[PDB]
Amino acid sequence: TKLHNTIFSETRKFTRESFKEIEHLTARLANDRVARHDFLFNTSIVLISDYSGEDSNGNQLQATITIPNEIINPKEYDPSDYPLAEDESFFKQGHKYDYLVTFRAGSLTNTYEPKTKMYKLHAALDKLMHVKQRKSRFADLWRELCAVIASLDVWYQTTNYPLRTYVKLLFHKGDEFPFYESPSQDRIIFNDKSVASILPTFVYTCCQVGTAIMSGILTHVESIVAMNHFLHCAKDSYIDEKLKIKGIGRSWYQEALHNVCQATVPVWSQFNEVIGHRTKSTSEPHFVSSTFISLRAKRAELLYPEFNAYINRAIQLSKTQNDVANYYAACRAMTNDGTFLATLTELSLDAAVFPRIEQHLVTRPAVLMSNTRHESLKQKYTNGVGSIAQSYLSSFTDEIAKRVNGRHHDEAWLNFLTTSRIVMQAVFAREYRTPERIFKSLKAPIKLVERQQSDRRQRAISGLDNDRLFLSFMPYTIGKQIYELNDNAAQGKQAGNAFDIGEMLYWTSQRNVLLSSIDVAGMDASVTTNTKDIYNTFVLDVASKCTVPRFGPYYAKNMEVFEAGNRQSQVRYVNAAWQACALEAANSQTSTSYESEIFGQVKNAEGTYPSGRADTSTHHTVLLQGLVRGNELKRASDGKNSCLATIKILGDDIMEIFQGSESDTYDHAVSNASILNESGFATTAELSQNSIVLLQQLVVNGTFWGFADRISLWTREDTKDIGRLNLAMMELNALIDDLVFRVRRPEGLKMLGFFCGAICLRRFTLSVDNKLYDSTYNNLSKYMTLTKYDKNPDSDSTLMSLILPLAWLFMPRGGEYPAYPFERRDGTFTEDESMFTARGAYKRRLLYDVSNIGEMIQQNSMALDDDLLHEYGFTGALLLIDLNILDLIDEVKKEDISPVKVSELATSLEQLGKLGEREKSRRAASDLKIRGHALSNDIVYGYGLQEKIQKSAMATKETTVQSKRVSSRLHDVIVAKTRDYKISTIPADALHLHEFEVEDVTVDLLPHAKHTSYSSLAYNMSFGSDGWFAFALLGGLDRSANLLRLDVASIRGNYHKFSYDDPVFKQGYKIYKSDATLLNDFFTAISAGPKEQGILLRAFAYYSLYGNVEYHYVLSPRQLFFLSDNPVSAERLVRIPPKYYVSTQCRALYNIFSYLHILRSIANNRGKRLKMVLHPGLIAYVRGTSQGAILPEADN
Amino acid sequence: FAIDPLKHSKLYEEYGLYLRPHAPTIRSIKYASLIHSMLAKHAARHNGTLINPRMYADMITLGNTKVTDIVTYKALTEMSTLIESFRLPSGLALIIFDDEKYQSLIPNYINQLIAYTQPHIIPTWQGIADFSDTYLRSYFKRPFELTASNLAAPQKYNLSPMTRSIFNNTGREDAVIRKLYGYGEYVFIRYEGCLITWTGIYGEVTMMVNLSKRDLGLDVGDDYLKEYKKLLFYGVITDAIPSGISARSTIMKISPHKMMNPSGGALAVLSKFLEAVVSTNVINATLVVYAEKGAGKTSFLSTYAEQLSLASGQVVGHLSSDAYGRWLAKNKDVEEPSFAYDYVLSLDTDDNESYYEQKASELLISHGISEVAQYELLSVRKKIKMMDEMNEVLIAQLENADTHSERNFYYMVSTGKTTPRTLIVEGHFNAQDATIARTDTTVLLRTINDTTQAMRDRQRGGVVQLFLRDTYYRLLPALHTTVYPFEMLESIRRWKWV
Amino acid sequence: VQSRTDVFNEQFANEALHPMT
Amino acid sequence: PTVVQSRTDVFNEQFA
Ligand SMILES: Nc1nc2c(ncn2[C@@H]2O[C@H](COP(=O)(O)OP(=O)(O)OP(=O)(O)O)[C@@H](O)[C@H]2O)c(=O)[nH]1
Ligand SMILES: Nc1nc2c(ncn2[C@@H]2O[C@H](COP(=O)(O)OP(=O)(O)OP(=O)(O)O)[C@@H](O)[C@H]2O)c(=O)[nH]1
Repeated sequence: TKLHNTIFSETRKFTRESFKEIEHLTARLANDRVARHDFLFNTSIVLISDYSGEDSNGNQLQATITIPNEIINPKEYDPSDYPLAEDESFFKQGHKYDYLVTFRAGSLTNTYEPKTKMYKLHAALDKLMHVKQRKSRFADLWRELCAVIASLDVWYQTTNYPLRTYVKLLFHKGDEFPFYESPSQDRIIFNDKSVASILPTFVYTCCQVGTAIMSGILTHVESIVAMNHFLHCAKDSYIDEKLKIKGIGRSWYQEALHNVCQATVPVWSQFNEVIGHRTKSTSEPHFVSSTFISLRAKRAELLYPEFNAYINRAIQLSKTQNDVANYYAACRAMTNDGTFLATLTELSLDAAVFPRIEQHLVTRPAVLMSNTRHESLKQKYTNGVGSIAQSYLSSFTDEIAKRVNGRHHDEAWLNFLTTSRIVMQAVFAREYRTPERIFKSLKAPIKLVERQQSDRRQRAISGLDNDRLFLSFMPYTIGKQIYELNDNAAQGKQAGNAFDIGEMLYWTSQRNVLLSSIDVAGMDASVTTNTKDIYNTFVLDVASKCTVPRFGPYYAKNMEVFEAGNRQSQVRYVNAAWQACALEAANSQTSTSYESEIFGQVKNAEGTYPSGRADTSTHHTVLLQGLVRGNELKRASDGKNSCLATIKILGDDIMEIFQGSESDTYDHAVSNASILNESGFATTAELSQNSIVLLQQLVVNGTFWGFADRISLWTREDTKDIGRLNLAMMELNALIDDLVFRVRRPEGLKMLGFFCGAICLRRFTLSVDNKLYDSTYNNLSKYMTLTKYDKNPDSDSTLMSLILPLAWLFMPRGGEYPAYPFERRDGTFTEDESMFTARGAYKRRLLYDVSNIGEMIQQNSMALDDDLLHEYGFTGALLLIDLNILDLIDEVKKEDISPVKVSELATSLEQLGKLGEREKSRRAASDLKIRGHALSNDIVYGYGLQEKIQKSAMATKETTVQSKRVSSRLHDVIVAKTRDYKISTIPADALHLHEFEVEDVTVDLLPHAKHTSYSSLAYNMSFGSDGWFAFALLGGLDRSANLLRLDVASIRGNYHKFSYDDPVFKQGYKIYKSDATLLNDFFTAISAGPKEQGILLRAFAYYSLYGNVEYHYVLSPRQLFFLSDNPVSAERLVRIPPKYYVSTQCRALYNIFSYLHILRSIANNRGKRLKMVLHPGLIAYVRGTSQGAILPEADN
Repeated sequence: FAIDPLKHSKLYEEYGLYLRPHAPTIRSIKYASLIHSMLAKHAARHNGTLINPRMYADMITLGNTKVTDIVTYKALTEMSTLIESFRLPSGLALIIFDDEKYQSLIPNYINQLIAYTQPHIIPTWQGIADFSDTYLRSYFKRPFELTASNLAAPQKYNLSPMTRSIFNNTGREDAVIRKLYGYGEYVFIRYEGCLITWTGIYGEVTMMVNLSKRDLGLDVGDDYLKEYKKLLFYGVITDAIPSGISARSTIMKISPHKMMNPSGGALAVLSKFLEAVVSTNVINATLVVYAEKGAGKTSFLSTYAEQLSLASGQVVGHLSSDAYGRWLAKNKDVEEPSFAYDYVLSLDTDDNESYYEQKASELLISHGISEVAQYELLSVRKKIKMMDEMNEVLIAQLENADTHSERNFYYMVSTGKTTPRTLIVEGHFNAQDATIARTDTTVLLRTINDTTQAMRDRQRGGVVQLFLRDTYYRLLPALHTTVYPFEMLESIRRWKWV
Repeated sequence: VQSRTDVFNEQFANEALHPMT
Repeated sequence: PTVVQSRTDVFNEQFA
C-alpha cells in the first residue's frame, strides 16, 4: 500500500518486486468489498474547495467545486412529475419529464392496492430507477469506479486531484456503499434510502469523466467545470437537461474558428494521399456569420453560467486551428457522460415515434388510371415537390423494369423464408398462394422495436415481420434497384480506415467549396401519408412496365380499369407486380402498437413509419436524392446555374458539396433548403466553408476530429453481462483500439485499460464436485491463487473462486494487451509496447524477449527461460490457457469487431438483401452434411445474419450465473498438466528469434511529415507525438490494397486475414485430404470468391508438406487508421547485413519482422535506422521451408 | 375446374351456372370429379400435402405422363392408372375464375399444382362469369333471358330443359312464368340482388344493390331521392367517378342481379377495429373514417353506431367531421374552453357554422367569387392558387399542440371522463392522421354520390362547400383501405358476439 | 349545360398532362 | 534528450 506510492507508480516498469506489488494491490481490490470502500472513501483524502491549473491548451483557469443542495438533500417524490390523462389511458400529452426526476430514493413507495391503475404505474417507476439504471460493461459498478481512480493514482502519483473529492462528497455515506447491484435480482438495492435517486448514474459519469482525464482531453481543472455542469444538469431531471443543452453547447466551434482567421492545413488528393499543405483563411461567409448572433443569445440563456464562461473563453483564447480542436474535444466531454439513455419505453414513446406536421402540406398527384376499387394504378403530379422529384426519378423507370423482369420473385421470397427445402414449398403453397394471405397481413398489428443509443433519445426502429414485410416486399425489390444506377448513396462495405472518410478529406481541402450537412435522423416522423405518395408514383411507373407472370397470390390477368377522360371501365393486361405494388400503396396502416404493462395496449398515431429495415431505408434514400437531384434539373430549366458537385445519402445524414462562386453556391444551397420545406420536412443544414459535420466524426480542413464520448467503455445497451472473460477481454481490445485516434494521449488509455482488466475482469468462479474439491485446490495453488468457500451439505457441488494470474492479460492465446516493460536478468527492460502492436500469434515473442533473444542468438540457444517466466507468473497464466477452462468464443462473435460504422444505411440494407447467395451457401452446407462432411454453423456464409434475427426475438432470460463444472474428466486433466508443467515451445517459434540493433544513421522522413506538422490530422498525432512520427516513417495508407480487400469483403460480407488456425481452413483441409471432389461444394458453402479459392488451394499444398509454418499477426483496421497497412513501407528503415541474402531468399519476411518492431517501439523511437540480427536457428528453419508457405496471402 | 362442380354445385349456382344433366364433354366432368377425389385422399394421407406435385400437375393437366418406395411412388401409380383409363386425347386444363371469393375457396392441394400449371382465368364482368367462354359453355347450361317482349312458350324458341336455364327478367313472379307459360321443366337462375340504370348529368349510369327487387321499393321512373337511404347503405356505382348521379336522376331499367361480395381487405381492417371494441386489454378504441366532403357519411355513420351499440352492448360515440370546425368557431376566443364530450356534441349540429367555412368564405370574396357559376369559369392554375391559400390556414391548426389546436381537441375529447369508450371520428384529409388519433385502423369511405354534383345542388352553402370539397380532395388520396357502407354493416354481421 | 371535365377530379387530371404554361 | 526533442531536431534539420 498504497497504489500511488508503488514502485510501479514511479517507474512505470515491471521489475520482479514491483510486479508482485501491483499484482497484490489489484487482487485486494478485485476481491474484498471492504478494501474498495476503504480505497475510494479513505479519510486521508483532503477535500478540495478551490483549485487552479491549466485548461486543455495551457492557459490558466480557476474553478470551484460546488455541489447543489437539491442533489444532496433531494425533494420528496412528487406524483405530479409523471401525470396521467383524465381517463388515465396514457401519460398526459404535455409532460416535461421523460427520464428519472431527482427525488429521495426512499420517497417512492406504492401503497396502492394491487392491479390498480396507480399500483401498476408505481411498480414501473420503481422498475425505472432500480433496473434501467443498471448498465455496466465489465463488473460491479463500484469495480468500474475503482479502475478509473486506481489508474489516476498511479498516473499522477498523487491522491490529490479534484475528481476524487466528488467521489467522496457524493457517494460516501456512512461505512457502507449507498447502493449496490445484485446480479441475481438484476436490480440496484439501496442501503441508504435518503440518497438521491439519480446517483447510480453518477458512478458511470465519474467514470466517463475520469476516462477523459486519462485520455488527455480534460485536465483536472476542466474536470471540475465538467462535473459541476452534470451536477447542475441534474435538477429536477438529469438527462432531460443534457438533451436540451446538447446542441447549444457543441455548436460554438464554427464561431471560434472564424476568429482564428488564417490557418494552415494539409491538402488531400482523390487517392487518399497528402500532396501538400495550404494556407487558407477560415473566415466564414456573411450568411454563416449572421447565425452567430442568434447562438450567442441562446447560449447565454440556457447554459450554466460557469460553462458558458468556458465557451466564451474558447472563442477568444483560441489562437490556431489546433487550439479550437482541443477546446471542442473538451466542450464535447463536458456535455456528454457517455451513458446509454434509458426510460420506460412508454414515457419516451411520445417524443420519438409520434408523427408531426411541419411547414407545407403535401398534395396528391392526379390519378390517370385506377382500379375498380378506385385504388390508383398510375398517377402523375401537376407541380410542386412531386413533379420535381419525378422529373429525376422518372428517368430510371425503363432501366429498372429491365432488371425487375430478370429476377424470379417467387424464388426470391422462398429465399427470405428459408434463410431467416421441399418442406418450405408446401408452406409457400399453403400460406402465400391464397387471397386470404393479403387479408392476414392487413389485420396484423405492428410491434414497436426500440434500440438504445448514447447521447440521444431512445430510437424506434422497425423489426422484421413475416406478414407485414410481405406487402412491401415488391415495392422494395423495385426500389433498391436504383442503388446500382447511382453514386448518390453509400451502401458499400466499410473499410474502417481513413479510406472511409477519404472522400470528405478531399472536398474540405478543395477551393471555393460550400459544405452542407443535414441531420436526417429525426425525419421519419416528418414523413406523412401524402409524402410517401412521391415514392409510390415512382414504383407504380416502374411496375407498369415490369411484367411478372405471378407473385403469389397475384396473377397476370385482364383487369377492369378506369381511366381519366373515359366514362366507362376499360380493360388492360395488369401484371402481378403492378397488382402487388398497387395494393401496398392503397392499403397503408403505419401505426405501431406497443403493449405496456401499465396501460395495456397503446397504439401510435398513423403518420410515421420507423426507418430500421432495408425496405423503408430505400424509401428514405430514394426520396431524398429524388428531391435534391431533381431540384438541380429544375434550376437549369429556370436558366440558373447548378454548382452542386456530389451528394452522399448516409444513414442519418445528407452530405452535399457545392463548388463555385460565393453567390452561386449560396443561392443553390438555399433553394435545396426550401424544397425540403415544401415537402414537409423541417430541417436546417449546417452551412460551413471549411467544416463538414456527421455522426461520430468531424472533418475540418482536411483533418479529422474524432468523437471519443461515443465509445462508452463502462456501460452497455444489452446488459448481457455474464462471467465470460475471453469475450469480455476481446470486447475491451475492440474499444481501446477504437479510441486510439480519437484521443489526445493514447499512453493514458494503456494504463486505464490495464486497471480495467486488473480489477474488473480479474476473478473467475468455477464449481468443483464435492469429492474432488480439496484435490483441485491443492494442484492449482502451485500456480494460480484461489479462494475456498464453505461446503454446503444441501448440494452435490461447491463453488470456489479463481483470481487470474495478472500476466494472463498479456498472454498470446488468452487475453492479450499491450505490455509494459518487464525486466530481463540483464537489468535491461523490454520495449514498452504501443497501441500499434500486433495481436495474435505475434504475442508469443514476449516470452522469448524477456528470456532474452539477444543472449539466445549469441549462445545459439533456442531454449526458453523457465525461471523468470515463473516468477512473473507467465507459467500459471499459460497453464490456465492450456486447460481450456475459460469460455470459448464463436467465429460469429468474432465477426463483430465493434468498430462503429460511418454510414448505417448499409447496416439496414444488409439485413434483407443478397438472398440468392445466402440460399446457395445454405444448399451447399446441407448437401455437404449429407455427404458425410459436416461444417460448423459459424463457418457457413449466411448463418451470421440468421442468428441475430431469431435470437433477438426471444424474451427468455439470458441472465444466468456463469459457473463451470470441474467433473471427473477435467479434474483428471488438471492433475496431469499441473505436475511437471514447463512452457511448451513449438518449432515455429524459431521465427520469433530476431533482434534489431540501433545504428548511428538517421533516416530520411517522408515528405508528408512536413505537411502534417501544422494542423494535425487527429488528436493522437500532433507534431512530435507518437502517432505523427510513426506516420512520418511509415506513410499510410495503401489505396490499391484497401480496394482489393473491399472487393473480397463484398462477397463473404467481411474480411479476415488467412491463417492455418482459422476454422475455415482446418475443416477445409479435412475435405481436401479425404474427398477432394467436394471442394467446389465447400467453396460455395462459405462463399469464397475466385481470389480466396486460390489462396486456399495453395495453402492446402503448403500445409500438406510443411505443416503450420506461417508468421501470423493481427492488426485491426481501426487500430491503424491513417497508418499504412503494407509492411513493405518499412523496407527503408532497416538494414539487412548482406550475409543473409546468400543463405536465405526470404526478403518479404524480413519486412514483416521490421514492420511489426517499428510499430511496437514508436514510443521509444528517436529516428535512427536499425539492423536485423537473426538467430542461427531462425535461418536454418527458414531455408527448410518455402517462403510461400510462410506468407500464403501475399503474391511474391 | 379448381373447385369441383359436382360436389360444390351450390357455389356455382350463385354465378348463374347450373350443371347439365348426366356427351363427350359431359364424361369429362365426371373424370375431373374422380381426379379431385383421388387428390384429396392422397393429400390428407400425408399432412395435407401432395408429395411430388410436379408429377400430378403434368399427369392431370397435360396427361402426358405415365408412372409404373411404398410411400413415394405408390400414390403416383394409383393416379397414373386412373388417368390412363380415361383415354382422353389431351389433359384437363386447370380452370380458375377471376373472382376473389372463388380463389379463396380453392383446396390446398390445388394451390400446390398451380405453380406448375398455366391456369385458364375466366373473367367476371359484374362478378358473374361470362357464359360465352368455352369451358363454361360445355359443362354448364346456357341461360336465356325472358323479358317483356321476349316472353312466350318454350316451344316458340328452340329450348330444351337439358340445355338452356331460364333467367326471369320479366318482373312477374317466377311462380307465374313457371306455371302459366309451361316452364315447369326448366330451372330458373335466382339472383338475390339488383342492378339499376339511372339517367345522369353526363350520361347513363349503372348501380348495383344488395337488396332484392321486392325489398327495394323502386320501379322504372322512380326518383333518386325515393328510397335514397336504402340505396346509400347497399348501393355501389360501377361507372368511373365522377358519375353523373344527382338528385334528379331517374330509373331507366331494373334487373335482378348477383349480390356483391364484401372485399376481404375491408372486412380485415374493420374486424381489426372490432377486436379492440371487445378486448379488455385496450382502453380506448377509435375508428377514423375519411370521406370526400358531400358523400353522405354522417347520415350513414350515425346509424352504424346504432348497430354497433345494439350488437356489442357498449356505448358508442360519434364525432362528425365538422365537430372541430364548429367547436373552434365558438371557443377560439375563450382562453379555457370546455372539452366535455356532451358539450362538443351539442355544437356539432348542422345548424352551426364551421370555422373553416368562415375562413374560406373570406378567401373567396377577396378573389371576387360570389357564385358557383363563377367558380366554374376559373382556370385550374387559378383554383389551385386559391387552394394553396387554404393549406396555409389549415396548417395553422395542425402544426402545433395548443389549447385550441386540433391535436389537443381530439385529445381532450378522447381522454375525457364522460366520453364513451369507443368512438367514431371523421376526418377530411390524410394530414389529420397525426391529429385525430390514436388508432391502428383507419379507412376511406366511398358511397353512391357525385360529391361535386352534391355540393353544386345544395342551395345553403353554395360556393364555400364546393370550394372546400376540392381543397380536401386535393389533400386526400386513397392511401387507406376503401370501405363501402355495406361492408361495414356486413362486418358486424360476420363478427360473432359473445 | 355542364361537362365531365369541369369536375375537379378531372380538371386536375388534365392539368397534369398539358400543364398549362 | 527527451524523445520529442530528438524527434523535433531530426525534423528541422532535414527540412531546414
Ligand atoms: N450485507 C451486505 N452485502 C452486500 C453489500 N453489497 C454487496 N453485498 C453482497 O455481498 C456479496 C459478497 O461480497 P463480495 O465478496 O465482494 O462479492 P462481489 O464483489 O459483489 O462479487 P460476486 O461474489 O461475484 O458477487 C456480494 O455478492 C453482494 O451481492 C452490502 O453493502 N452489504
Ligand atoms: N341544401 C342542404 N343540403 C343538405 C343539408 N344537410 C344535408 N344535406 C344533404 O345531405 C347530404 C349528407 O349530408 P351530411 O349528412 O351532413 O354528410 P356530408 O355531406 O359529408 O356533410 P358534412 O358532414 O358536413 O361533411 C349532403 O350531401 C347534402 O346534399 C342542408 O342543410 N342543406
